[PDB]
Amino acid sequence: YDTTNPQYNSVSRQVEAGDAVSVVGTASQTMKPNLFYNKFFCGLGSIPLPKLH
Amino acid sequence: TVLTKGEIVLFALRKFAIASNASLTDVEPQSIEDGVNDLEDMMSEWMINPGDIGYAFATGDEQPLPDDESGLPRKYKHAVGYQLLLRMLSDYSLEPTPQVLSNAQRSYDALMTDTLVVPSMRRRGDFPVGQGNKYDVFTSDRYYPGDL
Amino acid sequence: TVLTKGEIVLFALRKFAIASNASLTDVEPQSIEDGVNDLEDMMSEWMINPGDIGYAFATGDEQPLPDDESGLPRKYKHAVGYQLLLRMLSDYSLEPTPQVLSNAQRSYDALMTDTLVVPSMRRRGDFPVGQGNKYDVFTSDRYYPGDL
Amino acid sequence: TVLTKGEIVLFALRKFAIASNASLTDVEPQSIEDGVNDLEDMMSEWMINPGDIGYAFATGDEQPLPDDESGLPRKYKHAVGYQLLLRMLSDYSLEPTPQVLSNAQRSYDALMTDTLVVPSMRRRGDFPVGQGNKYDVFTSDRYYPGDLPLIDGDI
Amino acid sequence: TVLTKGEIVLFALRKFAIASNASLTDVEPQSIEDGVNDLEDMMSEWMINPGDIGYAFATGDEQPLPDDESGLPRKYKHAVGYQLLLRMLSDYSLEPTPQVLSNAQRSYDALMTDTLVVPSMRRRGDFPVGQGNKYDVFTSDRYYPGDL
Repeated sequence: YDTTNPQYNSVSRQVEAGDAVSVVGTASQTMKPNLFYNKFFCGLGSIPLPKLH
Repeated sequence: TVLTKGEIVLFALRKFAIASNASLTDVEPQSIEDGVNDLEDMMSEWMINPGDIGYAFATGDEQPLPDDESGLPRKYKHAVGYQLLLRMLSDYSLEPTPQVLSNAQRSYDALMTDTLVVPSMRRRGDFPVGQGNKYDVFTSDRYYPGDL
Repeated sequence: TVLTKGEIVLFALRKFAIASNASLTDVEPQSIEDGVNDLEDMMSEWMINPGDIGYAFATGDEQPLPDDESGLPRKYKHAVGYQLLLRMLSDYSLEPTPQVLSNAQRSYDALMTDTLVVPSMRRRGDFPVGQGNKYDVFTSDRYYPGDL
Repeated sequence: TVLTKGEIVLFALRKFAIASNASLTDVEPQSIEDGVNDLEDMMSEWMINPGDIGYAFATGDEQPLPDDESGLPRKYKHAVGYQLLLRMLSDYSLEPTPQVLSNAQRSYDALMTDTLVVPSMRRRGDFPVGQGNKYDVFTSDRYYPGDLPLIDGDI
Repeated sequence: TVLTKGEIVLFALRKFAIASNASLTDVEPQSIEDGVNDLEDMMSEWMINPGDIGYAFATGDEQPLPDDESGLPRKYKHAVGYQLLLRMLSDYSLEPTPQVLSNAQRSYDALMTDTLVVPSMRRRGDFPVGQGNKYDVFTSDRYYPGDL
C-alpha cells in the first residue's frame, strides 16, 4: 500500500497497528498439503559440473 | 613471556636515555599513560598502511592500561619501539640522530618484509582455454572463470 | 572512544611542548579556545580538497566547546593533530623541526591512502557491441550506454 | 554563525602574534579600519583573476564597517585570511617565515580547486553531420550549429 | 567610493611605514606633494605601455592636488599603490623586501590580465572564397577583403 506510488497497490487498505489476524489450522495437526500454482510460480535448474583431471 | 604494553614505552624511553633503570631522575606516570595512548593511536593508524599485525585493541570503553597484554609477537618489538620513539621525541623538545634513524629504517624494513603479498594476476575471463585441455561443451569450461 | 574536540587540541599542544606534564606547564584557557576555533575552520575547509571524513559541526550559533563530540575515528587523530599543529605554530612564532614535518607528512599520506578511490572509465556510448554478446535475445544493446 | 569583516581582520594580526585576546598590548582601532579597507580593495581586485567567490560588497557610497557580514562560507576564511596577512605584513615591517608561506600556498590551492571551469570547447561550425544521425527526418539541420538553439529568441 | 588622489599616496606611505598610526609617525606635507607629482608623472608614462586605464588628468595648466578625483576604479588601487611605492622607495634610501616585490608582481599581473587583446589576425586579401559560398547569388565578393 503505497501512497506516493499508487500504481503498485495490491491490497485495499494499509495494515495498521492493532489489526486482528488469525492462523488457519489446528494447534498441532499434521497433514500432507495439496499444491496448486501457475507455470511461472517457481523455477528449477540443474547446474552441470566440471570434469576433473 | 608476553610483550605487554608499557614495556614498549619503557624501551622507547630507555633507548634515548630519557629515563631508564639507572636514571637518578625519573618521569611522572602521566607521561607513561600519554605514551600508551599514543601507542594505541599509532596502532589504530597502522591498521591502514602497513596492515594488520595482530594487535589486541582494548575493548568495551575502558582506557588502555600500561599493564595489559598487547599480544604482539616478540619479533616486532624493535620496530614498534623505534616508531613510537620517532613519534614521541618531539614531545620532550628533542631531535633525532642519524644512527637512530638508520636503526629505525632497518627495523621497519624487517617488519615490512613479513607482510609482503605480491598478488598474482588471474586470467581475464574472456581468454579462451586451449582445446588440448579437454573441456566439456555444455559445462562452460571453454573460457576461464575470471573472478567471483 | 568519543574522541572529543578538546582531546585533539590537547594532543597538538602537548606535542612541541607548549603545554604538557613533562614541561611542567599548564594550559591556558584562551589557547584552548583558539585551538578549537582553528580546528573548526580547518575541518570546514577540508570538505573540498581531502574530502568528507564525517566530522560533526555545531548547529546555528556554533560556540564549539572542548566537551563536544567530534565523530572522527581513532585512526585520523594523529593526522588531524599534526595538521592543526602546523597551522597553529605561527601563533607563538615557532619554526617547526624537520622530524615533526616528516611525521605530519607521513600521517597525511596514510590518511589520503585510506580514502583513495580510483575512477574507472566507461565506453563512449556509440561503441559497438559485438555479435558474440548475442544482442538479439540475450540483450537489446547494439551499443554501450556508457554514460550514466 | 556568519562570517563578518571584523573577525577576518582578527584572524589576521593574530596568526602572526601581532595582537590577540591574551595579548597585553592591543592594536589601535584605526589599524583595524585600515585592515578592513585593505580587505575590501583585495576582494575588489579578486573580481578578475580568481573570479567571484560570493563577496557582499558595500552597496552604495557608504563607508564600510568591520561589523558587516561578508557572506563568505566558513570554508573560505583561511585562504582569505592568509592572503590578507601576507599583504599587510609589510605595514608593520615584518617578514613571513617559510611555514606561513607554505600554509598560505596550500590554502590558496584549496580555494582555487573549488572554482574550476574546464570550458570544454565545442565543435567547429561547418563540421558535417553524418548520415547516421538521420538528418532527413530526425533533425532538420545537416551541419553543426555552433550556437545555442532556442524556441522564440532565435538570436 | 571616489578614491581621491590623496588616498593613493597615504596608502603607499603606510605600506612601508613612512607615516602611519601603527608607527606613530605623522605625515609630512612635502612627502604628499612629491607623491602626488610622482603619481601624475607615472600615470602619464603609463599612458603608453599599459594603455589608458581611466585616469582623470589635471587640466587648465593647474598643478594636481590631493583633494582632486583620480577617476579610477578601486580594483587598480593596490597595483597603482605598489608601483608608486616602488618608484618612491629610493627617495628615502630604503630597500624593498621580497614580500613587497611579490605582492607588486601579483597585482601588476592581475592588471595586465584585465587588459588583454589577442587581435585575432584576419585573412590575407587575395585569398579565394570557395565556390560553396555562392559568391554571386548570395555574396558580391569573390575574395576576402582583409582590410580596415
